[PDB]
Amino acid sequence: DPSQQFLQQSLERVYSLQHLDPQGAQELLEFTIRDLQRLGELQSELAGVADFSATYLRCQLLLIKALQEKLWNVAAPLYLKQSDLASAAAKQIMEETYKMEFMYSGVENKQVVIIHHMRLQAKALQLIVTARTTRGLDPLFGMCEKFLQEVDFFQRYFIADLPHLQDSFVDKLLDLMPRLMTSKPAEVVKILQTMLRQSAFLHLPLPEQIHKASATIIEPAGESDNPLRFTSGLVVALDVDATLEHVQDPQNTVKVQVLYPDGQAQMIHPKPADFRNPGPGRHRLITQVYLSHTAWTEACQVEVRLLLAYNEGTIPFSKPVKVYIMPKPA
Amino acid sequence: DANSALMELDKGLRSGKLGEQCEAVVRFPRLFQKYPFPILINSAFLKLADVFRVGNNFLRLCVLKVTQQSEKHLEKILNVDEFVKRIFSVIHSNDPVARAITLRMLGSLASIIPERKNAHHSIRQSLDSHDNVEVEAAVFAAANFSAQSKDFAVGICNKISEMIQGLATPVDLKLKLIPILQHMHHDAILASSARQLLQQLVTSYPSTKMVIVSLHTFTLLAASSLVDTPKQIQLLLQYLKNDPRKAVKRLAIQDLKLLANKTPHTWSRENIQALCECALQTPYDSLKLGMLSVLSTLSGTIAIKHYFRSSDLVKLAQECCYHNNRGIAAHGVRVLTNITVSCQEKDLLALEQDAVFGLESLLVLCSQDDSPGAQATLKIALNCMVKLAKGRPHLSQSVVETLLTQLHSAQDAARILMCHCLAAIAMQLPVLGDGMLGDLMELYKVIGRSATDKQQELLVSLATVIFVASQKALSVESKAVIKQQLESVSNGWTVYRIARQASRMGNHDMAKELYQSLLTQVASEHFYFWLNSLKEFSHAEQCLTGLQEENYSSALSCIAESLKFYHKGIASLTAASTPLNPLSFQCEFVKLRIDLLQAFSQLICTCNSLKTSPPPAIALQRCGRISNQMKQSMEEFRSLASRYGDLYQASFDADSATLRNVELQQQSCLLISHAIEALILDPESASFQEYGSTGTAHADSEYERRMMSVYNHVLEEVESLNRKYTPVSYMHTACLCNAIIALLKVPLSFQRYFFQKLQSTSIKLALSPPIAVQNNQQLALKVEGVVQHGSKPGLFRKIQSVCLNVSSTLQSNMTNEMEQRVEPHNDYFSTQFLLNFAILGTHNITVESSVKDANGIVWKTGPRTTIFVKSLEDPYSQQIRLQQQQ
Amino acid sequence: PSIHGDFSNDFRQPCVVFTGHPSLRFGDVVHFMELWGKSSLNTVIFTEPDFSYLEALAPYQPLAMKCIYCPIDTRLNFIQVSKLLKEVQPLHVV
Repeated sequence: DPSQQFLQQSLERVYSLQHLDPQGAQELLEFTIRDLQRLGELQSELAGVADFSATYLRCQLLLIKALQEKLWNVAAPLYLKQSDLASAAAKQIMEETYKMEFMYSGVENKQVVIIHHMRLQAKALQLIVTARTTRGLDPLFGMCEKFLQEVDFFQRYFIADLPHLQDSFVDKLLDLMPRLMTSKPAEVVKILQTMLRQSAFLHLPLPEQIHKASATIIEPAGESDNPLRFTSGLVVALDVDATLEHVQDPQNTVKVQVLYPDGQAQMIHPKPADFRNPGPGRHRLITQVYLSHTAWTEACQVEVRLLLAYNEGTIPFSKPVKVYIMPKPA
Repeated sequence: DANSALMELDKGLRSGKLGEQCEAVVRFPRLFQKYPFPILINSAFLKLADVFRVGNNFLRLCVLKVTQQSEKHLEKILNVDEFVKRIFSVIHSNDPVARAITLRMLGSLASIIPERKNAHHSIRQSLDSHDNVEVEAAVFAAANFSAQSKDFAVGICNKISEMIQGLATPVDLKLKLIPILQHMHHDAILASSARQLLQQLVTSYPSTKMVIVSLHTFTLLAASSLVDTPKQIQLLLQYLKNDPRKAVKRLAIQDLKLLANKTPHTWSRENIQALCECALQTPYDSLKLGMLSVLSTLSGTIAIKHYFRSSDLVKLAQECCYHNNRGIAAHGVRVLTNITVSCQEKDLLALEQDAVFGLESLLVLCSQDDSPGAQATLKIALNCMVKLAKGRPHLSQSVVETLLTQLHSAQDAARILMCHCLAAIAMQLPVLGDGMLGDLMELYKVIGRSATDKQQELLVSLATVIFVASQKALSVESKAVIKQQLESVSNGWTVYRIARQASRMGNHDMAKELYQSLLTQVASEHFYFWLNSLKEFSHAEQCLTGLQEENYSSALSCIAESLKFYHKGIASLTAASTPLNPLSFQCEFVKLRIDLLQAFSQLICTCNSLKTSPPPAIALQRCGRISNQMKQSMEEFRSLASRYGDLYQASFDADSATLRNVELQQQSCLLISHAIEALILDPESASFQEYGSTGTAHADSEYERRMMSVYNHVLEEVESLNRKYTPVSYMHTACLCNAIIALLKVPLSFQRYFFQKLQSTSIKLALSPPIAVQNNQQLALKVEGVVQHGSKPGLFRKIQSVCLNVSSTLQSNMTNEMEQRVEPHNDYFSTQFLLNFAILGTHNITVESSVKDANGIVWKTGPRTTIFVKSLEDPYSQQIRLQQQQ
Repeated sequence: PSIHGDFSNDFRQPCVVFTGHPSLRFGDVVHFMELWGKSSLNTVIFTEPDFSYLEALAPYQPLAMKCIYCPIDTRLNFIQVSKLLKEVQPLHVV
């Protein structure tokens, strides 16, 4: 299949040209990301691995964009948050590594160690920028010791995968981990930032078979008005049906979240009996869900959305469907 | 109204005379734009389909025009089945024109009703019909449905293959029939089968038109279906070298240019080598121009890095750089410039001077004839000059020297373009001021008698590059410039633009001279106040030119003199405000400059008060007054930094340079505040190492360069005095005063957003509207708004978020903190909020609208909207509360 | 069958509502306690004695809604069991 060949050649194209100018490197990164998104759109078989590799490539692109910002040239007192892109970049790559780890099926230990390594790079970037924004020594010591504990927990977890992370960021952290605790925290920030800039870009070995989990709310369906009329305070039922494709353990990981038009995000864990498995790889989540509030001035809409929860901490999973609600005073 | 207009159109429809019916039908889309209501759209389209079914063919043609124009409103059709059912009925009419209009109708409706299998069958049956109009309509509808339906595309690819391979199909019908295949990008095996068919087409139908159409649609198909891109590239190169026809070669060039424009990264070294061989081999200069345009497009991208010392590309670009034809030379030297600025190998060092002298030759060639093609080639060469002087800064002295030696002899348009190029180069490096300034000045003398048309623009550009070159005060030179303006310009718009550039580069004395001259000849009072305010600001900034290092009394005197004219100017500029174009940025920028200069005056006064008010008998402490006023100065400078920050955040429409200028103002405020802190207030706990990578401080202007240099000097001076002295020593005073004086010595540089607004945007922010509400029935609010735009929406910044924040307060505290981020999705966002007013008083509702751009930066730009909501309970609930309260 | 079925539409306020579990730890009674707990004009009336009533209102304790402990147990009391035992006359009692 030339589609698989194109995927592999795109990945080795971006891996082989890691030595480019950061402007050219960014151009190659976003070209490959656009290519992989289009490839996922074209062929449904490789949509999972295209989305997987595209997410990893996006993580690398965001890291590269953050590291080449004009925020390291100026000193600490002149730091500004309005022009900051590195904090947003760190949060985005953090969330993307979570999504990459948990949403996609068919993940072996090598993919997991690559994702955890990229997550560690994200945490390092966040530590660097939060050192930039602050001057007190208690926050630096706190998150620096937490990050070094994270590095220790990483390298303990992945002793078998360490001889394959060659020239990697963690390989550079392991050359200095016993001695970094001796040095002053500002010098630790300097050394990890510098050696993060010239760290290698890690190859991401693809699985043989992989899919991106997907959920399609169909029973609310967000059709139109004629809201749900119910008395204030009392409860209005809402039958929810969704088709969940390529999820391993939906009954222990899939949570239904509803968002009332306020801060309230009432999250529901459906019982394992409503997760049917009519066909292989696809599920049926036929659940009744209950909502309630007081009287409203007129009808408004509550966004009900699937979520995916991992070992705590959760991610959005599906497209948020809104349903109108009409609480009438009794 | 909506219904009234629809009724009028239906009345026109029933009229039974063809003129009024056609008038009504073609009047329908304007009604759709007037009232995009889905019930109206659905009913109106139902009426249109009904008149389509029964009505002569011209009426059906008008309906087809409507449906083609109203493609977007088709999405708001509910009764799709009934509408299509009565449209589809006329496909059974024996009249082939009626069938043709029906097929085109279904083609127009392919977006809303694909996968309607009877429609597919009608396309398929009408394809092999006898009437020529019916077959063409079937072809058009097949194109649309193949673009929409995957099932239709796979079903129709075999029919199209057997139709081309069929012999009763004439050549022109085959020609119209081939580019259906560009829509076979739904599937990999589908695309592969289509590719096989196209190969059969070029081999078996080798005519120029048919190979052109086939290999062009194959290019588009491989462009959409990315798997076939490399074999498409190699097929195009093979046809470029082998096929002798100039039309085929021209198509190969144009569509390879298309591919290189969209997927340059997929180009291999073999493909670039083959294309270079083709370019070297061809004798036709038009073909050489075309594939050299392709090469320049590739060299702009990363494909050159993938291509890699000496090679056929380098030999090509050296050979073509000195070509007789100007376009081939321009493209070849662009290729040389891209290769030079890309890599840093040791063979390239010989290549750079080859490129430089090529650019020299292009200046000698293209600077006389004044043809539009000469302007194109000159722009290409000058953009290359700017590129390789910015990317290889050690090579800029020779670039500027040849620009100077050529500026004397070039024509007026070439002079304008070379002055723009020279201004860019001078803005990117400051080490060449006085000399080249004198040469451009002796050039400036002879501008009074050049021509009548380009003379004004040439004067503007030449004065601009004079100001960029200059970095000091000039009196007899300003006299010469002013004498030239009075003698030859007598216009003012040229004088105003020149004064604008003088303000931008910080040359404020001569800017004051020009602005003062412009007061008399303006006509409106608003512009009179605006020009007067600019005159006062320019005079006020020139007051700071007379500062002197280590002279603080002179510093106080100069800052006071500056502040007087600044205050006159800000009063005048506030007078310049109008409902339309309110000078919000200019008002706030000048007010922050006011506060900054006042803070500097206060800080110098306090530093002098260290010795002008010795401490009391009190046995930090023991310097109570000076420490407290240092603390107040610290708070003032931090508040000033915060105000520069929210001014930045309110400047969503500003260009990058204006934002960087405001950012520099904020950083100067932060620098002074941090210097105060680390020298006086908290020296012990400010143990910070200034280990910033200053080497990559790419300064975008001479003004910014001086700003970073003075920041670095103040910071290292502070670092050298971290713990040396007791925090109230005279050396601390000297350090702070020298920091202030050095910061003020570099003159202020106004920027584009001050003078010139682009990419305007705003929010109307409609919402549900002294409003009572029952306390139990908590408020349900609908908030919606449209994003206005001045000319193109996404010029500088792209907007995809509206982070609407809403709060509440009582007795018009902060009880209803809540926010929602909404993507507008049609430049119009709409969402709802639920608000609690259990307190039986009156609540004021404040709703904001910040904007998160594509990069994630939040801009407080949207309007501050406030309403008052009365909250109260019903008398029965109030009465039971009173009974239950005791 | 539930609050939301048609009781969510056919319910008028001054009313008497027999529901849920007397444990007050599940059922529609929990939602009703959370609903009418705030007011004082309403009241909960207990009938089942097998659950300690003061333990049932404990998770909703800071509530102003009146609670009545009037158990309606009908089992054999000790005088009735004494009379029963003296009539039947078993050789042993466990």
